[PDB]
Amino acid sequence: PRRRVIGQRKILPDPKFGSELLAKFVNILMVDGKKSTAESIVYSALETLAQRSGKSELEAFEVALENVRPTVEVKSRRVGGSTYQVPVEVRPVRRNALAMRWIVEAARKRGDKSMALRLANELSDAAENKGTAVKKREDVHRMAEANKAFA
Amino acid sequence: NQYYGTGRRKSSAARVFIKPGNGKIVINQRSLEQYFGRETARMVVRQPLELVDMVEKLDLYITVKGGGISGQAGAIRHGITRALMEYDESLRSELRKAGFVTRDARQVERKKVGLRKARRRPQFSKR
Amino acid sequence: RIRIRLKAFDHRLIDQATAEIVETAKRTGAQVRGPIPLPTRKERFTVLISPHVNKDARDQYEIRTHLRLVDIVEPTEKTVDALMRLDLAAGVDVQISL
Amino acid sequence: RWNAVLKLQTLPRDSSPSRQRNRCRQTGRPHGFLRKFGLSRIKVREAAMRGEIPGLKKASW
Amino acid sequence: RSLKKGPFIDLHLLKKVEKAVESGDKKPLRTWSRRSTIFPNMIGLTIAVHNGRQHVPVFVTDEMVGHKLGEFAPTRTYR
Amino acid sequence: GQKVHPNGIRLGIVKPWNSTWFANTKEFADNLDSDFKVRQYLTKELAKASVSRIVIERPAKSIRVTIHTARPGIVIGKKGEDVEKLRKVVADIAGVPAQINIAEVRKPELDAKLVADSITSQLERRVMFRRAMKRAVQNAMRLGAKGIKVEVSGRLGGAEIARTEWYREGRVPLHTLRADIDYNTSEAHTTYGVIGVKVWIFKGEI
RNA sequence: AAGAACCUUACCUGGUCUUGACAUCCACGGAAGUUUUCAGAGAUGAGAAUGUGCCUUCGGGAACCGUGAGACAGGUGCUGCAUGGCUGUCGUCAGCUCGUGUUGUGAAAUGUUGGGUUAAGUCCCGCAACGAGCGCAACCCUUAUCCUUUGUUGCCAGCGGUCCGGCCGGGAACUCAAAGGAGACUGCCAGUGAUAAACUGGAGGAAGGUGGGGAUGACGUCAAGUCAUCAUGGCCCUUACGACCAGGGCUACACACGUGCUACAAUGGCGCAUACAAAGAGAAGCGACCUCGCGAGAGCAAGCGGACCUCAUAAAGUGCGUCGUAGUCCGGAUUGGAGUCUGCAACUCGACUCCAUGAAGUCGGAAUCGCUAGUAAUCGUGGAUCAGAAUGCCACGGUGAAUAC
Ligand SMILES: [Mg+2]
Ligand SMILES: [Mg+2]
Ligand SMILES: [Mg+2]
Ligand SMILES: [Mg+2]
Ligand SMILES: [Mg+2]
Ligand SMILES: [Mg+2]
Ligand SMILES: [Mg+2]
Ligand SMILES: [Mg+2]
Ligand SMILES: [Mg+2]
Ligand SMILES: [Mg+2]
Ligand SMILES: [Mg+2]
Ligand SMILES: [Mg+2]
Ligand SMILES: [Mg+2]
Ligand SMILES: [Mg+2]
Ligand SMILES: [Mg+2]
Ligand SMILES: [Mg+2]
Ligand SMILES: [Mg+2]
Ligand SMILES: [Mg+2]
Ligand SMILES: [Mg+2]
Ligand SMILES: [Mg+2]
Ligand SMILES: [Mg+2]
Ligand SMILES: [Mg+2]
Ligand SMILES: [Mg+2]
Ligand SMILES: [Mg+2]
Ligand SMILES: [Mg+2]
Repeated sequence: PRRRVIGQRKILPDPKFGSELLAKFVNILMVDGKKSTAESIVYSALETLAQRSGKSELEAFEVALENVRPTVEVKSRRVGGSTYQVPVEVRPVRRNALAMRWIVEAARKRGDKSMALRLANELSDAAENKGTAVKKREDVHRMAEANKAFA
Repeated sequence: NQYYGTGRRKSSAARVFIKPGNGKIVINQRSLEQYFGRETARMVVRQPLELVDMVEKLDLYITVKGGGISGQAGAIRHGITRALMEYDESLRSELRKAGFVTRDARQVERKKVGLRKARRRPQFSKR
Repeated sequence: RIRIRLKAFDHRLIDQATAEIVETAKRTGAQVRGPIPLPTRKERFTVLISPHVNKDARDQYEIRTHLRLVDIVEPTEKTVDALMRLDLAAGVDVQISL
Repeated sequence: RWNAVLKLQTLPRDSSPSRQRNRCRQTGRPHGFLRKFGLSRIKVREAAMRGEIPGLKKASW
Repeated sequence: RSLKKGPFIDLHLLKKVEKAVESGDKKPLRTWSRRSTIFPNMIGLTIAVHNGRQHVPVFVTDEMVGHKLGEFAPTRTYR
Repeated sequence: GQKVHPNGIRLGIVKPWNSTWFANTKEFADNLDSDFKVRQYLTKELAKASVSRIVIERPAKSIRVTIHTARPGIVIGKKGEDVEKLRKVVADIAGVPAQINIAEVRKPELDAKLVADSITSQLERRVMFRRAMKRAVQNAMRLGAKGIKVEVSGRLGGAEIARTEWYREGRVPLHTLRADIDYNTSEAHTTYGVIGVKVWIFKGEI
């Protein structure tokens, strides 16, 4: 907005696992307003990732999200002239949501078998740092530190 | 003894009859687990009788009509929340912090003239 | 036994008609269950407003048909037949049936 | 068919409901008509706003 | 093909079929009724069908069974 | 006008309907037609009596009309002779037995329908609109109105181009549903065309 | 335009009429109406019939029909730049004004500006102004909690007989239905603030800050739209720009644009099983069940002018199996054959069904659109117009987000 402060309530924690981040991930991954399909797909991918990596269930995806989160983002700014890519500081929640969106879109663009396996593959290659989410992730880091004096 | 709670959410009226004993949940003269509980309100119906006490402490008999999956889920949750008068209202102090006592007044907004659903305004050409 | 239904458009006129009916029925006899609310019909209309083009300009109207039901199982007939024909029903629709 | 019974169409084809248009009663408009009040959009509103039609009120549900 | 389970034929047109058959083909008969159905009772006959301004003659054949009288009357005019 | 009609937006608040008859969809349209026809006939014959409003109700299988006027003498005259003919003719047109009643409304200048007609009558007799309308205003307030508003539109004074002129005095809250506003219009047929008159009268807040 | 196959319908071509299709004054004749026949596309002319009744002052009227004269009737003909009425937009933005008073020779100014605050010309303080009006809020409807009355055609907590179905004794607790009330008002506290307005937070509370939504549209602008809804000034036609009928046309088609529906698929398609809703209509109407048909449908045909009966077994959803990434079991246009059904009439030109064929389309350039919470997104149901017609309009519910630094 422009005058009134806003803030959204907190979605319910993810069923059984109780992961608020996982509940937010199903929100982002949701399509056409169908939580059942999103929940089934996320659980299938989560168990596949856990059994493939030999890691636990809760933090197996936490590692990938930690390793695919950025630090600064370029904001199109033009005070006197044309557009300047001015990098800025990323808020905590904004960083988390941006990494989550990156993972979801990276899984979207794949074609391996189906969402259940594509999400697991994205998580694995994000843990390893050889995926496409990470490939897009390093771009902001390389484009940072361009124009500081401007604001 | 018997204890009653109404429960409502999106034109989904429930009826919850809590009582002592160590029985199971019964919704619409039938088991919730038989009625697809693992995804239908998997952990919505059994919210209020988790935080304050254990599930296997009070028998009950629920029956809800009108609404949908989440409609029945929220209606039964609200009814159970307002159906825990086992000992005074000391538990409502804790349930207030969790926010389960208040219902969800949010409802489907009517369809306006000149719009498609409620706020989808038909696109116009040129300006 | 004898069930009576009254229809009108106003909510208080039907209330006073039902009050008159029940008062006369209890005076002349007994066994009155009182009026029953029952659903109320909402006849909804919408009409274009401008005499030419201007499709968006519309007006919404609604008619509230209120309905009341009261039944009596009085044994004696000389009370019900006397109750009939003496009441104007506050000038709204009313029907007699068994 | 059964014999020449169908051919008995010597009627002026006016009694058939298809011939009647069911226009308005005060002025007469082919369009903007409703069965309930028997008038047409425009006229109806005049009566409703002037308070002639019983039980008609603005809808604000 | 469609339209119930039986054909339809006009009566003031059905008055001409019997005369045409009894007296043989004499000349195409000018008419307006674009409703009658080519019934076998017409091989070897010519009929003039109205289109609005002029009555176009048309000769009936053996393979016009499921085709109506007005069918062979082009009302759309093109460059 | 772009303003919602005061006599239509308060029907369920402080403005009783002019028709209080019930009927199913089978004969609703026929009842409407009969009411409109009887009103149109009656208002032409009773033009001199200056009828304010005509209410129609359905007694037990019959038609009952009540007409409120400020000159009951014309419609009543000697005994009920002048109402007997009106009753029989309205019964003829309605197809059912009829009963017509006369109501007296004193202080006619406080009535909207009536104030307008005055104006229109005057205009039709080539009177200066400005003053026709100013008297209306004064008259009313003298009588006690908490407010009055008058408007006239058309080819005022036979001008080549139409113009709208209004006078507002006192308090006329049109957005307050609690208040009762007696609103009415009226037309004139002058040699230059049709002139519209529109009067609001604010009597009380409830 | 909330329903162009006839009509609708004015427009085109043909065939007809001239006091007329319709109102009214006059004369003569004739009950109305019901049945058929000749010609003709029909309108239409041209015959035979049947009928010849109420009031009836016995020279006729009232209901109605045919013929004739003249006043007339008629016009969807022109002018929205003569108009009434009605409507769109700036814009539900907060502004627009009037009394006295004062200032200026005057047009005018003031107030209505300033310091704070608010969604607000909302409120407080100051002030050469003091008051008021239209407008904002508030009165209205709907929705979210509770209470009183009432308890069937609705409901079943405690009990009973229970083909163990709320179905039958009964009861009315409860859902629910509809009448009347309570409640939310910055009200109680803390802090900030010129101590005021107000702001931030907390408690309580179902609902905290005009709670959500609707109705409500100021003075005026656009010679904005409508002479076609209707009315109406002026002009024009009146042996035709009036009236009747058949057919045709409004549905054309080398192109362009607007608004939508269905798709490009695996968050899917198909088969089996199987869940959970609200709001409406119904008498030339809704049309159970049963029988026939692979089908649209047909026969029988109860019930229902309605919490009873019917339309009417909501789809998404979830439980199993198949397809495994392709122009495909995706996709459905086009087209051929065969059918169902409304209607005097489906050919110009209707809807639906069965069999067969299976184009384009694998996310879309410049550019551009809607949406901040039950919102968007997506999934079903109903209603008006209407004999027969929706992807349009109006309206109800299920699932249900992301982001606002
Ligand atoms: Mg539109
Ligand atoms: Mg919806
Ligand atoms: Mg029709
Ligand atoms: Mg006319
Ligand atoms: Mg036509
Ligand atoms: Mg204009
Ligand atoms: Mg001076
Ligand atoms: Mg100002
Ligand atoms: Mg000023
Ligand atoms: Mg200020
Ligand atoms: Mg103010
Ligand atoms: Mg029992
Ligand atoms: Mg609070
Ligand atoms: Mg308001
Ligand atoms: Mg408006
Ligand atoms: Mg113009
Ligand atoms: Mg124009
Ligand atoms: Mg024609
Ligand atoms: Mg067209
Ligand atoms: Mg398929
Ligand atoms: Mg229907
Ligand atoms: Mg109903
Ligand atoms: Mg096929
Ligand atoms: Mg493909
Ligand atoms: Mg239809």
